[PDB]
Amino acid sequence: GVEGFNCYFPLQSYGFQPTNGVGYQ
Repeated sequence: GVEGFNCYFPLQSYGFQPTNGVGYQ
């Protein structure tokens, strides 16, 4: 019933994904 399988959520990586905007640390 849960979209996908028993594994770490997708968004979990979206927060660590490589960004192209370095500013305001």
